[PDB]
Amino acid sequence: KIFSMLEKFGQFHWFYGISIGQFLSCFKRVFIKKAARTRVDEILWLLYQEVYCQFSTALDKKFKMIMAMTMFCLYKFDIESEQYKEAVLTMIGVLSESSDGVPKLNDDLRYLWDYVTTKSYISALNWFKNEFFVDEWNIADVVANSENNYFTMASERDVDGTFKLIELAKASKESLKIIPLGSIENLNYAQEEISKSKIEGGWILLQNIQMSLSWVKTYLHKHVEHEKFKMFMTCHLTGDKLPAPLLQRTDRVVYEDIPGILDTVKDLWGSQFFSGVWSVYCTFLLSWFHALITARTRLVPHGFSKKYYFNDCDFQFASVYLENVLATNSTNNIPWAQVRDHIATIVYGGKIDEEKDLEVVAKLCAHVFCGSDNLQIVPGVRIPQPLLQQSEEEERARLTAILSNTIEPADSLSSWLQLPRESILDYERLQAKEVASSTEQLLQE
Amino acid sequence: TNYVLTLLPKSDIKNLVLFCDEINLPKLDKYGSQNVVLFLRQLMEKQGFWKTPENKWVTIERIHIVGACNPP
Amino acid sequence: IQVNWVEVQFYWLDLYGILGENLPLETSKFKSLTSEYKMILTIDSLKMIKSSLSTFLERQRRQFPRFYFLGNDDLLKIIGSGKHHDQVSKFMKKMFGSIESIIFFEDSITGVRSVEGEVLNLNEKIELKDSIQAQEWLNILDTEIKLSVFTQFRDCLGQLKDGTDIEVVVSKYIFQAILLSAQVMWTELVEKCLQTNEFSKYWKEVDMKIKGLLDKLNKSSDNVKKKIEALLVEYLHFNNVIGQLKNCSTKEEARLLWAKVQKFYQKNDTLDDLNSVFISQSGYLLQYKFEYIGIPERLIYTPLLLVGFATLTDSLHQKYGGCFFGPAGTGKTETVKAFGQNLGRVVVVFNCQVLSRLLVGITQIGAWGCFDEFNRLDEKVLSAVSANIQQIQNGLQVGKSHITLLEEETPLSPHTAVFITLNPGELPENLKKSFREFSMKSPQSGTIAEMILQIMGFEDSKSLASKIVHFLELLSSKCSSMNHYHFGLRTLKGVLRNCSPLVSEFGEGEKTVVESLKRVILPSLGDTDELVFKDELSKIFDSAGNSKAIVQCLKDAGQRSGFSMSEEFLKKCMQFYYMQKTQQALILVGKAGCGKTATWKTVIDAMAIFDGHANVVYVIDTKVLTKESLYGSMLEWRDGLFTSILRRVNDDGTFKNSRIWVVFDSDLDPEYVEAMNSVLDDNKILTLPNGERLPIPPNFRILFETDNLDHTTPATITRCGLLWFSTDVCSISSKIDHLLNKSYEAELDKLKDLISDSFDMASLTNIFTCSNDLVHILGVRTFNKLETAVQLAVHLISSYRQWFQNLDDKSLKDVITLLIKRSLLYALAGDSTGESQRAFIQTINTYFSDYSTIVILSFSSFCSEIPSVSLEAH
Ligand SMILES: Nc1ncnc2c1ncn2[C@@H]1O[C@H](COP(=O)(O)OP(=O)(O)OP(=O)(O)O)[C@@H](O)[C@H]1O
Ligand SMILES: Nc1ncnc2c1ncn2[C@@H]1O[C@H](COP(=O)(O)OP(=O)(O)O)[C@@H](O)[C@H]1O
Repeated sequence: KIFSMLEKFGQFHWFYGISIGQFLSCFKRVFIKKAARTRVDEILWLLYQEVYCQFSTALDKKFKMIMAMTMFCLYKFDIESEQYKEAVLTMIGVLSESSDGVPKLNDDLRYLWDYVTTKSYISALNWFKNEFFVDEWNIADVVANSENNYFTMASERDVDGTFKLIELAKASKESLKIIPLGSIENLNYAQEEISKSKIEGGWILLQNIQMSLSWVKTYLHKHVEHEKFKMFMTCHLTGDKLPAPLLQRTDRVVYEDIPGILDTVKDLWGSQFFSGVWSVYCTFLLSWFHALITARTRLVPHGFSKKYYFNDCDFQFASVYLENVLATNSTNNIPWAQVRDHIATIVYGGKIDEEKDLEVVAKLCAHVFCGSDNLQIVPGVRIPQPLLQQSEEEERARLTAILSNTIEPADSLSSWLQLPRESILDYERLQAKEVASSTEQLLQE
Repeated sequence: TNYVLTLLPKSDIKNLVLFCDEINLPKLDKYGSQNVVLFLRQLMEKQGFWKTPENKWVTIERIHIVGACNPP
Repeated sequence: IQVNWVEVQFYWLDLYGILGENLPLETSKFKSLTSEYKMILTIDSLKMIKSSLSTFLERQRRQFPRFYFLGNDDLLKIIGSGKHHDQVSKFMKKMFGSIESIIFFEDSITGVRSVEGEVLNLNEKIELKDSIQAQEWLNILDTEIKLSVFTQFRDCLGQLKDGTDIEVVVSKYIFQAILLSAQVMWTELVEKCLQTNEFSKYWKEVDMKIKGLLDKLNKSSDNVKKKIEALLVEYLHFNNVIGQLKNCSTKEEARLLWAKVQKFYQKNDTLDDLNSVFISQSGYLLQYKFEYIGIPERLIYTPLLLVGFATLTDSLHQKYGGCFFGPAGTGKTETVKAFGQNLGRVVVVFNCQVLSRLLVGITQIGAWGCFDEFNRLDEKVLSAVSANIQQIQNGLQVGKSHITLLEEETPLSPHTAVFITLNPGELPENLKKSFREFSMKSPQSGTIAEMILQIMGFEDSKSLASKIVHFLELLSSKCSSMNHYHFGLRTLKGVLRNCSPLVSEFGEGEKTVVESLKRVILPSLGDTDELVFKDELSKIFDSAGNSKAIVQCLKDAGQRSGFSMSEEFLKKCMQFYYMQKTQQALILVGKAGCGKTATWKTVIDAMAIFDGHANVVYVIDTKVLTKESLYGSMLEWRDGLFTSILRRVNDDGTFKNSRIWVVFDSDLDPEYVEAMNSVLDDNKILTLPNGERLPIPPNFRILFETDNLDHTTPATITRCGLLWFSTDVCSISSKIDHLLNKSYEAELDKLKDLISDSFDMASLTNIFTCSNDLVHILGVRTFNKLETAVQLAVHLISSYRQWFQNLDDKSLKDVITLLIKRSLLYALAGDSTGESQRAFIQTINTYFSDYSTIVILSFSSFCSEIPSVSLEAH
């Protein structure tokens, strides 16, 4: 039954395929790893826990949740009674807006009822992962417990795992070799690097093979036991289809993004180094604006009209424009209206086509780039205007302090983004409805 | 037939009849059209045809067209 | 071996012109093979030598990079004319993009002609000699034309700083120099007004200026007309900018509006010519290349056009490539070309090996190269082209001076920028890592129409523009959206262009707009669409709608040709005549037997009777001749039939005074109309494979006659006029009458009187309606069956006419009725099963035998003449 469900997962998406040998090795891991008044139930429970802990990492968050709660549903179908099944199907139906009913009264079901009547779908749906499964593996546990050397860490857009990969490289005491792909000189450089590292050892990272699927098909399939040699083939979930025999011979790893907004500002500010006081203030304000618009990007059906990707090129363009505006101004009076129009129209509103998203971006720029004395970009923190009798270094210290002073509350997506809470509740309800509909489609067959 | 610019059948008494069996059998081109049936249409409607290697107009006078094709 | 000897002789003379008259292993092998051929296949060895001598050819091609755009054959043909100084200035438009020909006086270069023929006064003459190579004097001409443009810019700036009026300078110097002078004067005056808080004085000054330019436009003939309207577009732009700055409440809003629009500058401290003028848009700085571009049309300065110009300025400030994507018809490539022609560079448009060659040429010359329809490429060539453009771009940001492409050392220019436009219906990852995509919205057609009408001088501009754009929007909303229905900016510009020939006879006002809108939009609609169009034109326009001579000649020609003057036929003929009066490229759309060949033959005969002009008709079908038979292939050279008729109409005295009409009476294949893309537009030049440029007389009107438009690009629908036949132009009795007249032309009066009396319409309509409910194998209309019914009846009567003088009138009437019955049975329902034939007999008998006939004469039967054949076993 579990392999049938994983086969439907494999036929859903090109990156979600599963091999038979992978399943058999994962089942052997159950006996490698060393009670309900017996042994066979212990073996079955350890099978479920081990297959979760191994094949959770090859999915994104939504498929992780649906697979976890489907596995819990099958286990409780086998173990528990008929009224338990009726209660579980009642909650699945009321989560999918299909069948409404009351439980047929196990305090865990009581906490589940208290969670779902409070309209907290995310907690009521992470209840399965928090209760049934006790072990979770990150990327470090995957790379530390895999005999295979070729990894395919395919991360979706706006989510970058290269920083975590190089940080893990320091943690494993190894220097990574980042290789861009796309040009024939870089193709020959990558071929020479892998030819060196396949015999001399050393980790190596291959990135951005999306335009180089042709080279991948012509080389890697023909190319596919050395210590400290683990090559990574970073791909994209929304990109073109990777070759199936390459995917069958490589481990599958999916990365997940940071949920915070303050950490994005901290990362952008740390990545920014230099140039007057007003240039530093404009860079800080623009970093906050970029983090806010990237945070509002992910809320697809409510925050925006469709998915967009504001990469670092737009940040660089806006920073260069702010530098040119502040530099080519001998009066030291910042034209905030002109820079507001240019940011909302040309730099960040360039690829945006429809008018409502353009109005949203213009409203965000008016809220952020107004340049007032009392600038409350978020309710948490207050930003005062810079003075005139100082230098750059104390301003850098003050801005680092004002980042370190603030904290991110749990309602950041409703308070820091100027979005109504009912839209967030409807978004979470729609997500829960979609995942419950897909899991009942999986359960009915 | 013989050439005299008029195309003349060899028989000076009898009208030559051009048999065309299986008119549906020639294939359409890459852009949804046939060619030999258009040539026959030009031959029976404009009463002649244009020569390809000499770029000259040759008329027809007493050659008729018959067909024999299955329903499609 | 005559053809082989001709080929060897041609190879020998071409290689003589390449190297024999000029001054190691390849040359020695050539000299040995030439000596062997003179003493006596060596042509393959000569081709192998030319393949091996391509490296020297590539080096000579890269000596002067303008010659790189052309092909190998054209370049070697240019190089072979190294002493005659011929053919160099004829087909050089491919390397410059806007220069067609060069005039030379006393063996010296003194003038340059634009794409239309604008004569320019060069500052310095160029000496010419037989020892001077093509590349040296080509570089001299390039430097001379740039110097002439700069010194005319200096002269314009001096004469404008002297305080002289502009009506005396608009008629003697080039359009680029007065363009820059007007822009510089405008930005200086508005900046001096921005140092203070007044705008009314120079607003009134530029208002009187545009009034004077409008008067000069009304007094100008052709070239001055184009120049004055080109200047007047940006003069209205200056008036709009100053008026917008007038309504600004604060200083900050005025500064925003002034920084958003383009500003022009020059440096008075530097001394170089080509780098002394820079433009500033939203802070960034771009340098004016000072290149001549001819006199192309100016795009109407929409605010969204300025937004897009700011987008390209932002993209080019950091050496990124601008990218456009959006719905078709928003003017993206036109926006890129407007940016090029405003900043002063020619942009080589790519209609996207050869692409890589054009790419390396445009990145080695430093000019801009734009793209159109980027998504139609095949995957392999798309990947190769994308890799090439991304690697030259990565060379561009890195500051590299040379890049290695296709194993050659090609230098990288410090001014190369490449733009790509998209028509989704996308950009790959490698390109999106280094580009700046922008989404063009729907352009404001109201402002464009208002300004265009202000060039044309109509007394009502804003209300007329709003009315016409709302009317086009309502036609877009309230009509059946078929394939050929376009109601956007292209048709609006076509209507505003077609308003020009009617204003001299109809006068400026609303009625000319209504008449041209009718003559453009109405003949491309159906029947209910025609009713909706008429209702909307009556409702939204005040004008609800002297042609005695042309209608009388049309009626006379139709009556002598046997055709009937039905009201739909008359309407379609008048629409076709009024539509060929202005537009040259026309197509005919309609079902089989709709009356298209008849209507154009009728109007051509009426035109020959009325205007007295001779008419020569060349009927031709597209799909019955192949590609080589229509155009011509290089074996030597053979001329195709279309090129043959162009050759005998150009090279030929009667054809000059005669209107030669050609009709393409077949399906519109995409290949033939793509080969016709160079003549259906305003270029009017055949693009022969060998490079011959055959001229076309203005009376050479192209026609097309095609039933299905599913395999034709929408660009051809916009470029060429479309005539639609939604309904048949004939009554049925018209078909019988014309067929009877033609058959009589092909007791005779009594016979034709009885034939005409045998046809009565009241019962014929009912029997045709009843027969239309029958099943026809390979079903065709009864309108297409009378064609053989009438001919069969007339032939039977003409065959039996020999014994039609010794019988009574009742017997003759019985013979007439039997023969008409036989023809109607065999043609109207002569394609169905015998049971349905018996049903047809019963229906036609109850509305008025199966094998009844006349046997030589008596009413005998077929049963008395069948022979019982005697057959043997074998
Ligand atoms: N009063 C009439 N007006 C027009 N055509 C008439 C009239 N009476 C008879 N006809 C016949 O109708 C025919 C109409 O031909 P039409 O121009 O519609 O050709 P078509 O079937 O579209 O041709 P093609 O398929 O070759 O493009 C004429 O050739 C003529 O013989
Ligand atoms: N700002 C403008 N002012 C005047 N005309 C314009 C403007 N923008 C577009 N047009 C007109 O719109 C027409 C359609 O442009 P089109 O060729 O469809 O561009 P693309 O091929 O890039 O989509 C052009 O002929 C052009 O004359």
